[PDB]
Amino acid sequence: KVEGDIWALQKDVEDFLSPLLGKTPVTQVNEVTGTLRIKGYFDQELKAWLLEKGF
Amino acid sequence: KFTRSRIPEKVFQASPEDHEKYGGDPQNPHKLHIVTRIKSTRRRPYWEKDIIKMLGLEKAHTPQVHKNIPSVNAKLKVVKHLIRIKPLKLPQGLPAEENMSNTCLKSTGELVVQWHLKPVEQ
Amino acid sequence: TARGTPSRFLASVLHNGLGRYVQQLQRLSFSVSRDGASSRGAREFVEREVIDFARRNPGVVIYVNSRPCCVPRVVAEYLNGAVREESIHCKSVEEISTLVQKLADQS
Amino acid sequence: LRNRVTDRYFRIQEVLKHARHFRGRKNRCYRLAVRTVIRAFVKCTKARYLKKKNMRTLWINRITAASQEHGLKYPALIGNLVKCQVELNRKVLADLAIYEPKTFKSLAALASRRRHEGFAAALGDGKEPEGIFSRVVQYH
Amino acid sequence: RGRIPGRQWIGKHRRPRFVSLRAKQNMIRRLEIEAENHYWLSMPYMTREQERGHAAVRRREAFEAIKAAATSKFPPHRFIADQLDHLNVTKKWS
Amino acid sequence: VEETRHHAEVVKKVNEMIVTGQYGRLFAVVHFASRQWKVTSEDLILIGNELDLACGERIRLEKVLLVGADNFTLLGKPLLGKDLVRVEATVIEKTESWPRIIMRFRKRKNFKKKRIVTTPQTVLRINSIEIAPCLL
Amino acid sequence: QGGGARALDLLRGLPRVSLANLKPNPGSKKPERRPRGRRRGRKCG
Ligand SMILES: [K+]
Ligand SMILES: [Mg+2]
Ligand SMILES: [Mg+2]
Ligand SMILES: [Mg+2]
Ligand SMILES: [Mg+2]
Repeated sequence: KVEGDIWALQKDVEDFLSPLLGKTPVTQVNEVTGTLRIKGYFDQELKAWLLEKGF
Repeated sequence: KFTRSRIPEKVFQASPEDHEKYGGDPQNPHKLHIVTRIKSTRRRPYWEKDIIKMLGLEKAHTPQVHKNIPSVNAKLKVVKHLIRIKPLKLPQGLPAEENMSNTCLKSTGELVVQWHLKPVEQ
Repeated sequence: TARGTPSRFLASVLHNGLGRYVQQLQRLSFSVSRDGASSRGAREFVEREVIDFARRNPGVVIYVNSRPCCVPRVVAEYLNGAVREESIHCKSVEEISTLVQKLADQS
Repeated sequence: LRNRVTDRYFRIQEVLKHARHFRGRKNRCYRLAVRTVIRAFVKCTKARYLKKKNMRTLWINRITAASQEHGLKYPALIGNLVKCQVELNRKVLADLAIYEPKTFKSLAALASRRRHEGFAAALGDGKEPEGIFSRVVQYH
Repeated sequence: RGRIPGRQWIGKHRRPRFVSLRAKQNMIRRLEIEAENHYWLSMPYMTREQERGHAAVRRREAFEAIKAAATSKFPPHRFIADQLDHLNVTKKWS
Repeated sequence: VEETRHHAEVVKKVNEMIVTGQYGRLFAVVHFASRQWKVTSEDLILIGNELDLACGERIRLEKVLLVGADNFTLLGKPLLGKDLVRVEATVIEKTESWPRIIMRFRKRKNFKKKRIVTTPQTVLRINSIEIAPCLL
Repeated sequence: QGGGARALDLLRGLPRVSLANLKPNPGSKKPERRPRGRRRGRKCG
């Protein structure tokens, strides 16, 4: 359920999970469905991160 | 049963009469090899086929440069009957950054850094 | 295949290029359709490409006849009288552009 | 829905058209012709290697024929033209031996002269200088 | 006349095979090339101790590139422009 | 020593035949597309690859291995200098080859596949073959 | 914001969406395999 420019969200996620992983995450960007798929488990980490931005 | 071969160490012991025959110098051994496969890996054991791949000798008559070190020499002594070994000579020295585009490996084993394609004026 | 097909010796038309080069291609006839997906590549070729192509080759007369048809075709007529008919049914702009240029080079 | 083949005629004519020049029933019967058209196509692919091989063999015979008219053998001509840095293939020499008889005789004289120079150099021990035509142009 | 029992080159009674003059020369030519290979393998530039550890960094970095390519395998991105570009099949003139 | 000056006499005589134009049609052997062509003026040669050149363009064939006439012949070692011979050709026709059948078949193995290829071709016409008096 | 709007204004210049110009999502419908041809015909797996 990602709306608007999804590619901006990927850059923020890449710049956010890189320190935790030590390397650039591998992500799939589906513009049609408006969903971001990220390799690896980041459920608890991203849920807290999205609450910070007020989503 | 047919198995691998343990080549005696005495085989790889150059005599003084060999240094005056092949032009090599035991005191100053060459730094790099020029290995070229001249025989088919077909009808040869599988371990010889694998070593050919490890040395990057897939295509025949394609010169390859390797380091004259015991570990690399160990692999060469296994397929020494399928390749031609020549020392790499540097009459002009090691190629620099400005001479990368002007290199040419002649059949004599020498790598020139100035390939002018021009008859000698001498 | 050779035995099952005819053959000819290498030759040109009136010794082309001996004194001057003459473009042997003489005429192009395009039959595109206003409606029909088969001419989608051909319609784009007519809108932007054939105009600039006619600029480069002034000696070739190009006819664009827009009529209903299921298979768009390009007909090339040459000075020696041979007529070559080709179909551009469902081809991209680049494939049509290369094909037309090939017809220009042939004798 | 029942689907039947309606264009089977066009599927068999694309094979029979390659067999029209054959002999017997294998030019009009699809069952017989298909086994012959396939072999004809296979022979077509494998004959591309023979054509290249046969052309070179034909050239060698023509080169050999012209060399004997000048009292030379084929190994004596090809071998001694290499040592003069004259890189002419069999195609050119065969054409020269047919359309340029005077030019071929000049090459035969050059090869014969170079052949004689090697024999003279083989008799000596290197003290005498090399032959005039035995010099090699070096490229750097 | 001159039948060889069974197959030619197999069995107890095989067709004799003889070595020609050029066959000997070809083998001698092969031996000379390999005899020279034994010479150039007898003069190592460095010993076993000196060689050790001289390429550990390059080998370690080379495998990390293989790991990066192996762990980067993922389905390609799906763009919304490509899905909409299929509607161009019905583009026509007015 | 005696033959060295004898060569100069022959070369000067042949060089003297070029300034006065005492020669007719010239045949030149050129190396193009990995092939040696025995070409003369106003003839055609078929080349089995594309030169990326528009038809009608006039080019020069740099590699000439042999230039011959009715009475004199010059040999390159292995190539003649650019100051001694100049061969120019013209691109007149660029077309695809006739369909070539590439079929492979193996008996009793259900191995059968057919391929048709059309290699690009280029036709060049030799316009002129001129030499210059630079032997001496 | 920009992503939602870019997906609608671009659709205006495209031809009319109809029953003809529709297609399934790529990769969502595998082609069916039939025991025909050289690849799948000699013994049909
Ligand atoms: K199979
Ligand atoms: Mg051959
Ligand atoms: Mg028997
Ligand atoms: Mg099968
Ligand atoms: Mg069957």
